[PDB]
Amino acid sequence: NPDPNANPNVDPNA
Amino acid sequence: DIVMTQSPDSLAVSLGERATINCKSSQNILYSSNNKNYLAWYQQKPGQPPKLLFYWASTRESGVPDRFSGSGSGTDFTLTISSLQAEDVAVYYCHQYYSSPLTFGGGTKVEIKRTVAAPSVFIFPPSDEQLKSGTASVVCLLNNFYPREAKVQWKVDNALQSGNSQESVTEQDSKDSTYSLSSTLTLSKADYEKHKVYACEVTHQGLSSPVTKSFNR
Amino acid sequence: QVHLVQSGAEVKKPGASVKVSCKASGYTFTSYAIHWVRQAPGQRLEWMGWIKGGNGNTRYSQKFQDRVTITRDTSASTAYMELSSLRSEDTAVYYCALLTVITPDDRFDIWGQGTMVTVSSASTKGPSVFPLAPSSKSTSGGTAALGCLVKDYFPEPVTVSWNSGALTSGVHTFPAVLQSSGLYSLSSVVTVPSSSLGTQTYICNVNHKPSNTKVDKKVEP
Repeated sequence: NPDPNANPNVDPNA
Repeated sequence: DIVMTQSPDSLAVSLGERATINCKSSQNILYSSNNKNYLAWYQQKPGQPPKLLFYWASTRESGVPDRFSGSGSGTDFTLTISSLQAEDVAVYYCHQYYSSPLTFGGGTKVEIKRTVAAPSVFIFPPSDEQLKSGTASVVCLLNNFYPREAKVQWKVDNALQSGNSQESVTEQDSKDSTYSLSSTLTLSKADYEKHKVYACEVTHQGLSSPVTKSFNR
Repeated sequence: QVHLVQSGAEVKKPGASVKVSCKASGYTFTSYAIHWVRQAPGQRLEWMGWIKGGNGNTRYSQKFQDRVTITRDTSASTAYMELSSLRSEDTAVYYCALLTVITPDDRFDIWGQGTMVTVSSASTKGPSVFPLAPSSKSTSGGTAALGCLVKDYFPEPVTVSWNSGALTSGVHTFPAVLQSSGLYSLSSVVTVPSSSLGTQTYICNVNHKPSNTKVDKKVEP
């Protein structure tokens, strides 16, 4: 649901 | 787009009391897969960029005092300052990084209530440099007072002035929670030289009668 | 330390373009994305876009993609934001920021200091700077008030420091006011010990980048 490309600085697999 | 709405827009609490700031998102930003809320809290003081205080709704940044805590879930979130300190006066913003575009709330301004403090009043004549340059401005300074409301009147030869002054008040001081105010009477040099007595009269809650500071040109 | 430093204040006419730089240091430039955020007067923070320091891929707000271009130069560790076809409503503070870096190994959030951009068809004008000298009318109880009047400039911002930033206790630099002329004026004042007026030197450092004005005014009794 979260867009992992909203902010690449946020671990997209946290 | 996800809209971030904050409540209240403004609040004032006494020093050491609790302050509660709410943020609502128009969409769910909790991810059931990891059970994380994709929200941050920021603190912005004047002339500064916002300072992040919380990641993931509730994870404090390193060095944030323990009186701050972030809570909530899904669409409803809360920033709580359990014992408001003078240095906490600021605008607080929530932020979602769940979807694009990144968006921020409208901000909640947090102010301090403190005891009444009367202004210290000072007056400055036009500088010789300004007079040589062809104008004359008189400055009345009201320093370190609380509450913010204060009334300044200019009198020239005991005549009440209107339409020729400008004033502004500072943000709330981050140490003593006071305000200061500067008022300028803007005159032509010709008009300044036409009169003798220049006075600024100050009304404020901490004064039992107005205080006048003046000088003779 | 992770640090972002932005270029100085700007003034442009409508229809022109502006390009703000963001110089990064204290981390591996190619590892993270730099975001650009607008803060318009009385308005909320608005995200503008991001660029990855490594491959240079970008993403823009569909409010701004029409007029914003973000680029980076890894050899200079610098990101840039160019906004074209400027409108007076683009007047705002522009920030670059390493927004919410959350990794297994690193977690931080760092902003540049902001860049004021004013878009206006009115004429730029540099300030006059006058002393507000300490006297018996500003001196009492052991403390003396003194300051600087920064009169008739356009646009914002003027910055004022005292003694090159070594004097900050007791400094009040007031918000600018508007004259009937449409020019701004502001005051900066400081309270100091009256006992040391003879040994200390007080200098207000006045900066108005739009007019290339840099003034240091000694203020004395």
